[PDB]
Amino acid sequence: GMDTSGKQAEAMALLAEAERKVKNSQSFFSGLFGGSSKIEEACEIYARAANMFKMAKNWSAAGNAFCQAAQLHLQLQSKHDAATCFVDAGNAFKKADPQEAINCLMRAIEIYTDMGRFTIAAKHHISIAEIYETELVDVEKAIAHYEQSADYYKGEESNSSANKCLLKVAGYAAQLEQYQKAIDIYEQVGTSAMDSPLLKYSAKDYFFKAALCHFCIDMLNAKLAVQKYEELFPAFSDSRECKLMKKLLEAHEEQNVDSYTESVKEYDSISRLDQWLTTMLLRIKKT
Amino acid sequence: GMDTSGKQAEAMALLAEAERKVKNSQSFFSGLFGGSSKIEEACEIYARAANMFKMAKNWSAAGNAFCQAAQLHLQLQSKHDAATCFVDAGNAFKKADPQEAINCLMRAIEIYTDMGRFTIAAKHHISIAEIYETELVDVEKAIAHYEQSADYYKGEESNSSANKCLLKVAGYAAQLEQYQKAIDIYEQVGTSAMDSPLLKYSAKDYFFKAALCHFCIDMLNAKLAVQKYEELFPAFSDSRECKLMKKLLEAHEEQNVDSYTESVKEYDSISRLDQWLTTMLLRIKKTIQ
Amino acid sequence: GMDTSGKQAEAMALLAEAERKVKNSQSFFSGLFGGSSKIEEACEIYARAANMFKMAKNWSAAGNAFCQAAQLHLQLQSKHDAATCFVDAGNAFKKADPQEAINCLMRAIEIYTDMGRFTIAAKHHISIAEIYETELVDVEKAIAHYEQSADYYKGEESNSSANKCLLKVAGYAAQLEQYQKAIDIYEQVGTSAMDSPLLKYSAKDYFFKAALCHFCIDMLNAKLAVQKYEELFPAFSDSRECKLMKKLLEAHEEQNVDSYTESVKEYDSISRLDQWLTTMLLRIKKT
Amino acid sequence: GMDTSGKQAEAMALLAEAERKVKNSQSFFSGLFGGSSKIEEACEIYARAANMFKMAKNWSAAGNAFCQAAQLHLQLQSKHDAATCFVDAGNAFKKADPQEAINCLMRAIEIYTDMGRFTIAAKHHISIAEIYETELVDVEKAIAHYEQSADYYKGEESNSSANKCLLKVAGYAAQLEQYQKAIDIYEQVGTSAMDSPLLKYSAKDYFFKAALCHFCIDMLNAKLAVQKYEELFPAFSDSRECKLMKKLLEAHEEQNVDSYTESVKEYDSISRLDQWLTTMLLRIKKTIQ
Amino acid sequence: RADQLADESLESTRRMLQLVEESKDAGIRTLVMLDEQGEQLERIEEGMDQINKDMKEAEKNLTDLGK
Amino acid sequence: RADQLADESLESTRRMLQLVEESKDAGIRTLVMLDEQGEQLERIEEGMDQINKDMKEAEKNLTDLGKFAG
Amino acid sequence: ALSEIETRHSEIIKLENSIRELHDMFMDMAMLVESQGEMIDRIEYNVEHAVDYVERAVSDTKKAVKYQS
Amino acid sequence: ALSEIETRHSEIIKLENSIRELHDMFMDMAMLVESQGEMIDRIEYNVEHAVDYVERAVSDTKKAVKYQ
Repeated sequence: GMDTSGKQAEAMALLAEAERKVKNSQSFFSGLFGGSSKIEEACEIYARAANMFKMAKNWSAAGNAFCQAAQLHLQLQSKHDAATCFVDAGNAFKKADPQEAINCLMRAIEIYTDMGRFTIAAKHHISIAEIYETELVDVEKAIAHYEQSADYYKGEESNSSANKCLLKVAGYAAQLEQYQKAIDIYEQVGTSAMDSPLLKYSAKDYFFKAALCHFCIDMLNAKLAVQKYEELFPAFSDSRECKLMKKLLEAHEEQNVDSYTESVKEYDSISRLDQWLTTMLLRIKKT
Repeated sequence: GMDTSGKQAEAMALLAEAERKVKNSQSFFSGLFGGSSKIEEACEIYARAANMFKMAKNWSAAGNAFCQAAQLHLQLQSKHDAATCFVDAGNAFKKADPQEAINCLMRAIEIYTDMGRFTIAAKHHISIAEIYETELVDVEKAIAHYEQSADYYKGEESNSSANKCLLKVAGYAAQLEQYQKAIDIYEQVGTSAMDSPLLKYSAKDYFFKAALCHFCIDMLNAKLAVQKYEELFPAFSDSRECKLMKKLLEAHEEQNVDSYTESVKEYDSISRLDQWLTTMLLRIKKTIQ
Repeated sequence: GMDTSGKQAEAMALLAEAERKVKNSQSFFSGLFGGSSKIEEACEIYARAANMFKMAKNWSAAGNAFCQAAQLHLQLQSKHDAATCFVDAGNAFKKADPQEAINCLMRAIEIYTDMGRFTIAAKHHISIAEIYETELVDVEKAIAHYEQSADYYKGEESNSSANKCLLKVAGYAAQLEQYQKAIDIYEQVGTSAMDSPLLKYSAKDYFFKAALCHFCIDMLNAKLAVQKYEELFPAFSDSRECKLMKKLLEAHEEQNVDSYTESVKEYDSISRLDQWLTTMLLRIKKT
Repeated sequence: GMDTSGKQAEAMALLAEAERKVKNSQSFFSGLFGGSSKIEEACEIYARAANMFKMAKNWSAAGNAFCQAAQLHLQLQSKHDAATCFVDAGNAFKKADPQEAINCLMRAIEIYTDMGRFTIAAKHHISIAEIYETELVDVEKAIAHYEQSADYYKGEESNSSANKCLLKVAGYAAQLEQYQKAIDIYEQVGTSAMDSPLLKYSAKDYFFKAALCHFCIDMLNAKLAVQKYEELFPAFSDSRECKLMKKLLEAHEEQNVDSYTESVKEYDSISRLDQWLTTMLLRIKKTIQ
Repeated sequence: RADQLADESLESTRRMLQLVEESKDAGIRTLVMLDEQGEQLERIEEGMDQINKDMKEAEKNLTDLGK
Repeated sequence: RADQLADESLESTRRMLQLVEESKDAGIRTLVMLDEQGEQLERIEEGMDQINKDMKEAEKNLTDLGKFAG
Repeated sequence: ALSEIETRHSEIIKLENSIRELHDMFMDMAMLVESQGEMIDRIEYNVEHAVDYVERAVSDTKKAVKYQS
Repeated sequence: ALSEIETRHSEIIKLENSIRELHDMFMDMAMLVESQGEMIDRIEYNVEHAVDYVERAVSDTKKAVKYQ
């Protein structure tokens, strides 16, 4: 309330002093050649002004201030502080208008990968992909960014990080009526989860999904895949999932639609499903 | 104990030494103009005396020395060190005199938020709220501090902390303050967890709280909101709380207090109460006429 | 290995040329007065020879080297380095002969307290207390060390560590039959967790133990104490522990050993007991 | 790939520049003086080329560049940048061709153990062991490396990781080595966690494998071992896995294949026999006579 | 022999009781450890922040003085 | 009285199944969560030790150089 | 024999209490784990920043102050 | 009634299996958490030592500059 109003008043004041600063500092460099200290101090003026803009609940102007400071600082032939300014501007633009946030974050990733550090590049890429997913619909860019992030993580031996990104990519790929990539990623991660002392318990789940997606093509291939997986994983038959898959196969063989639906409904009753599985099952039933 | 007595004696000695040091420094600045060292080693004497004194189990004078040292240090254009000394002095005064601790902590928070750090400011705000409510009996200031902390946290997408703070604020407001704020906060937070990996079977309780508050307002609003939630979130249909709420609604409809009493008794028998639901249920029962 | 022990001999030769380095202080530092850095490199060669000894599994020699290097280095300067050397010597002495480790750790404690780094000092106090427990037999000194550590920890609001330390102190004191202290500590820790959502479920156990200690001294007051606990915590009676204690105390009204014996055996028939509880019951129930 | 095509083009450019920089090095060691800084800039450009190569998917060239840069760097009386570059080269060689990775990691380990940091050396040792077992078909060197890692860890008081290291090494040795070491390590580890009240809920399994190891040699000493175990640990006698032992030994005394087979098959229920234990049971069965 | 089946059900109930209570008791202490972890994390974060600020201000002041 | 037998039995089976499955899922996901923080702590330790070495050696060399100047 | 099934009712109610407690325990362990991770990420960010800045500043200043002579 | 008791037999088997699984899950969790705690302790030690060292470093360096 009043705090914000006063902050914005002195904010306009400080910005006026900052434009005065920049103009008279270039003038003083021309007429006296004082060096570059005045440029630096002007940079901290921009920084503190942007901080208090953020204090004042006006994000767009804060992002503009951060971007201006970053560009002047990199014009001063120093990178990392400029990097921090750009990433701060992107975080500010996250809410409200995020489009230019994409460009700035890309610039930050560009400089980071130019230096040679990779993990933060992966973090920024996943953030950008999250922005596209949450606010836009061009899922193709999301696929590209997630794949790049997974590549970076897996290249740096961060095995755990890569799996999450690959799973997200596989889910979205299966969403857009493409099945080869989903099959490959699911089976690869499932096999890589075979010997994990901790993850072994969950290793079944991924395999199950694969079979389901693999069933979208035909029936005999699905049987071959499921029996192959059962051979590769002897304990797979213990869980109810194999029972359910076998029921689905046998029912769909003999056009027993009602029993198929009732078995699905019973499995739902014992444990409910999500949108993804329900949608896939319904799409399967369509034939 | 010998340690306490000796520490107090040498602490008085060090304080007198520092006082004479500062007066002689005022003298020497004109006399010799040595710069600013005199004051800084005077500050070091103050800090060492303060830490040994706090080790000596005596508190108030320790925080007083911390405040004096930080004041003289900030006199020399050094801010962050004085701010850390302020924070330490507040932690010391916490057990001596709340008012001075609150003042110094507010000073530290303002200087920090001027610096540009928000998370530390939010942490200090939470500490201020906790001390304000735990021993001193007042809520409104606590609500304001918690709200500011949540705002600062959300400023840097620290979602979990802001969630917790807002939940506490909503609970406190519902207890004493009016209900609209509670409605909005509880409903928003609850419906911001329907999609997730572990935070998926917890949310239920939040909606239940909201329903009770709605019911506290009026019966028609109660039923309308219950239907709204029923449609919006399918799983709430099959919650035990849902059947409990329906039974309570239909019992209160006909003015048969025995049904309400037996229902609440059975609910309590199955699972233990929380001391917050019981008060609301008693208040509801108070208006059966 | 064996020739690394030969280079342990050559590291005693390193110590011999270090003896020549102190012979520098004896006569040659008159012309090398500025060779304080020469003293520093003498300390460095001391340190790396000591590390060679550590690799050689000669614990006594390694501790000798550490203590000598610390003594030479603590020339009223670089105190924290001397503290690191002293704590390293104490860790080395931990195995084999640990007595002098206590003195060295005490000196390090004094240095840190002069500095004011309380957490490290308290951790080292815990270390000396546990070595007292596991190697020597004195317990009262362990009690004093634990008390001092708990005070230091509680100074800076690190409550949980202080609570566990006080719990151990209470257990030892109860073994030493000074029940007032044990009951005080147990009650404090019990009724200081009732209303936080993370430690909420422990309370039962603490109360139960407190009851027993109370029940040891004045059985008549035990009923009032348990009633006070029950009223303070409504959900205490539901737990099995309160029921068992009620059965024991009510049975004791009549002299029937069989009843309590069967009760305790039945309770043990659901979970095993510990030395502490079993010993306390055996001692107390004798009269 | 156009991206990778331009990446490799600029990689070749930087390689030409680095060749000109080694020409600079030879002209500044024999032709000029103070090239140490010039060859330091050469090292900087080499590190740039190596990192960008790593980004280019050409792993072998990246490793070669890292190794060349490190070996050149070693000559400037500097050891830590040496370590870093050697470790980076080893990580690069991990994939593709790992053989020289072992040598470079050994060099780095030597440097570190010369310096004095032990934990990092032990971590690199365990990495060497894991890569050697996963991709190289040989196990005895794995035993040696795990042994050294265990020595280092238990020397520095980090008991926990040491415990697992020793456990794995002993378990593996059981498969292809005399069982005495297995018995010793298993017995040692059992009691060394029997006390702490969390990790100790599991030692049953360790004593169980120890019993299997004793049994695989002879029966009588196995009976003695099991009776001693239950004497020391009263709560392992009235257990679950435990009885499998009494029924199995009683059956084996009578030389009756059917009962032993049905008993192990029975035990299967509610816990799938794993790869190791199964092999053990088959091995003991094969020599019933 | 359905009564023997009921007796098997009763012993299964006994096993359920033991396993459930055992898991409960272990988990409680799991919680206490995960609380201690969170307590330590705040202190390490604060130390990191203080070191960062001190290093930054000191190095920049020295660099400015060098000019 | 078999009616309430059947009613309590169906109630027991349904509740037991749902509770058991919920516990299983919650646990499994916590397990899979822990590994990330494991390796994160690994990385932070690596960075911290690198910082320690670099700063220590820099300062000691700089004190030596300052002594040379002085 | 019916008192036996009454005892069965008692023990199943005991199971009810235990299982409900277990469920709530897991629900309350979850958020703590999550918040721990949320602190770890930030501390990682800051430490990386600190190391990078220290390295570059010290290196550049050292080369400058050593070569200007 | 017979089918009901057969279903309850299936239920008892399933409950046994699930309980057992939870039992193993918990023990593993415990172990891993303890390891994490130990590593946290060591890193905290190192960080605090670095803090002290750098503080006294800056102090001495600024005093040396003052000497100049």
